[PDB]
Amino acid sequence: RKQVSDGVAHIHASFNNTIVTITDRQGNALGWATAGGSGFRGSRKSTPFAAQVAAERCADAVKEYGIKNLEVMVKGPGPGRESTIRALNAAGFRITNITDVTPIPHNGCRPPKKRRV
Amino acid sequence: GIREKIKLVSSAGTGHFYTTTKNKRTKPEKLELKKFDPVVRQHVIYKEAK
Amino acid sequence: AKLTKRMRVIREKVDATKQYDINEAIALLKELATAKFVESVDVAVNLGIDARKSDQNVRGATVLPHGTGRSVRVAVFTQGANAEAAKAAGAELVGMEDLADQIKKGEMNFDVVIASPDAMRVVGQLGQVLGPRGLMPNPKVGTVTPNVAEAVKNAKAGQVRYRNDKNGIIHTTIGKVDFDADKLKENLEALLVALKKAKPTQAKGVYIKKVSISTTMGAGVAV
RNA sequence: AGCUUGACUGCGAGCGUGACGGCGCGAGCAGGUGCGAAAGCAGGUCAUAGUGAUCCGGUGGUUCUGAAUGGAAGGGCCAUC
RNA sequence: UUGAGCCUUGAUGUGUAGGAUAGGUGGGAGGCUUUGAAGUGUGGACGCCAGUCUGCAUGGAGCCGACCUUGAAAUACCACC
RNA sequence: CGCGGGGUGGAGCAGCCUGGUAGCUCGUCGGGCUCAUAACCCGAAGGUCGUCGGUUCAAAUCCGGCCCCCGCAACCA
Repeated sequence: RKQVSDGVAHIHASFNNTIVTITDRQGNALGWATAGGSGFRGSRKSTPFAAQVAAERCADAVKEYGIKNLEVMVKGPGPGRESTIRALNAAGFRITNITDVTPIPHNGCRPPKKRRV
Repeated sequence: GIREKIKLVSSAGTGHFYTTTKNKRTKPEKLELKKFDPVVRQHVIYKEAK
Repeated sequence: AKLTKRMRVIREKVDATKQYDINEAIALLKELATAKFVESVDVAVNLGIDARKSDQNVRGATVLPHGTGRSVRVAVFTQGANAEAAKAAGAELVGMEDLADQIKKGEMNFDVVIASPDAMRVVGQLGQVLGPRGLMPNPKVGTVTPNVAEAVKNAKAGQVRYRNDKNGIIHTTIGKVDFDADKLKENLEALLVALKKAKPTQAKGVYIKKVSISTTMGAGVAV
């Protein structure tokens, strides 16, 4: 395989997990990782280090595709949404832009917090 | 049965093979005994038993 | 660089997709070699034989009117005065118990080995190094025989061994471009009919489509 | 225990019984072997159940046959499941 | 357009082990190259991190082997696939 | 009376348009470590590549026998 050296990173963060996908700007996927699939369960995948292992694990999927300079698309409220990026920089990657692309539903479905007690 | 019929080759290279009933697939012991031949009628070594 | 000097001195002597005959091809092969030394002629040809079928494996020997195109060193293993008689008949050296040292180490300065059945024990226990080198005496081709003083005379009859490898390629040295054209013709015509006699009783498509000859200088030519 | 494979081979004077198909008993010769010092002996086990004719198809050999004639297919015969 | 296929083009081999990167493979002490290559290092490309290529550090016609020696097979000079 | 995919520590399965690395892993056996059992984490024990051949120093990677498995009266005349 020949190096492609360009792409876009799709990052999603929840209260207990951090998800990363790498794509070419055609919309086509080339690698994935999560703070859980990084070999962690329970709240061990909520750690600021599991968000680093997810970045280095997605970088292990594109190491032969040669991608190191990219732009980021961010989803979701989770605190890992910056802990994975401050670590991605320390892992040797160049970040050009970061855009928050989280949607805003006009209600529809009731918020999953419930309780109702 | 499971013992089954088997034919032997000869050291003379005969087209005629000698028949016996003997196991090969679960209890092989082989056979070499010499017997009468149909080509010069003075016996040949039947051997190996596959 | 990198097309070597002795190949640049022979520009515009070959054209692609061209047909020949032996008398036309050997006159060109003599014209591609410009070297000061005496150079050899080597055949390398592809046969229509399938690698999955055991009855299509091609290997043995033959006697040709000029052999491989050179004299050969013949060694003979036997006992008593008949070793000197065989040396006179057509052999360069007697096969000794001391000669097994050069055999087992693979540093042999000979081309053909003949044995008497009472001396065969000196080389039969070395078939692991004689066999793959094309030097092994075998009772099924008369190179292990009590009449060594006729077998060494046949070892001077122009003996050529043949063996195919993967994809059905086969290789033989057949002459020199310093030879007369009728001499180089008769030895090539004899190799081709010895190889047509060697055709298996089942072959894939056309068994032998062309015959190719080279010296490696300016590359080879087909007939 | 040692040797040995006669669990051979071509033929057979004749005899006993069953409605038939079928089944039992056997002198002696011919070819080639083995045991034994030799005399002498062996044509599978100590003997009574371990089992189908035929049709058909497969399979080694064979001018025995073979539809104009010469090969060939198919059949016959010797082998054989 | 695409599973399978074909004519046409361009470069190939460390899966281990080294002293060492032996594609398979047939011959082989005399031969290629000769204003350019040799080699181990920071820099540049790549990397199996061993080195392959490049300017420099640098040199200026070699390079190479037989004895010895790893290996089933060898390490110039070069076919066949 | 006949065919080709599979056969790789006790089971399951990669290894295979380079011919040698014995591998992924489940179980089995034993330790770190939390309140504690398992997860986790550190490790150990055991391979006739079905079984013999061809070409060979060499065949899991290609082939050919012999065997077993396979949707199935392989044909039973």
